[PDB]
Amino acid sequence: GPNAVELTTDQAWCLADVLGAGSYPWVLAITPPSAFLAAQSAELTRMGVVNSAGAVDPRVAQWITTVCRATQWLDLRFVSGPGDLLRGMVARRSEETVVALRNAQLVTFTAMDIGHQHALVPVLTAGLSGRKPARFDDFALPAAAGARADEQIRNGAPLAEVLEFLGVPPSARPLVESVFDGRRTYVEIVAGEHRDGHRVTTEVGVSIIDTPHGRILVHPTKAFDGEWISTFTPGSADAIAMAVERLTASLPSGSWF
Repeated sequence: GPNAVELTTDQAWCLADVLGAGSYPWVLAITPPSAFLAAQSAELTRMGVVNSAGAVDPRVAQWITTVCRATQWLDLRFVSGPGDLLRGMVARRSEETVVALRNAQLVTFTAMDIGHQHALVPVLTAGLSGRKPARFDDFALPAAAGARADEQIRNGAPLAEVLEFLGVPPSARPLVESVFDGRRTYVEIVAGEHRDGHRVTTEVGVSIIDTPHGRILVHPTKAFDGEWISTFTPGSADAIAMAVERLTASLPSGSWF
């Protein structure tokens, strides 16, 4: 579209190199692929990404630069079935917002006007299964315990052991089972910023999980002693937008709004 462009993973790297904006963030996992630099410039000039003068489109460039030199961002790790590498990133530099989304060996840079929290919800849930919000009473557990429990699931540990580790009561047992269900599709959201000569990233992220019970949101809250608490709640659009808004607020720069 007018404020969006689709590229290949190699074409993205090449553009980032000729502009000298630095390397892409690790979350996108852009791997290095002049028997190549000039070889693809025939495809870029064809697509109008670069003019016949070998100069990059003024703001296609600005988007790459925003993504590479971002002052505020959200790392998006989507997870489907194995063999899928869907990564995403919400980037802010100065005032413009840029959404980088990598699927397989394709990448889409999109400029967005994000004045609202809810404006992000479609992007965050893009790599999911489109489940409706689940219905249940909120419950909380140590964020460190939940992260450990999830690491054990991916390492092949039986479900029953993981539930005993967390000390899940029967009330929420059917519900935690759905969270760690193998037929799930989820996304982990991490916030970060650049300020005062520091790189500050969040310690605990926000998870949106599409389960057999429905869409579930997991958002953290810090206690006084510094230890985090993970709250499980129905993943409605308002809850998601709230969680991401609160996640960014935990950083020095404060909320994005």
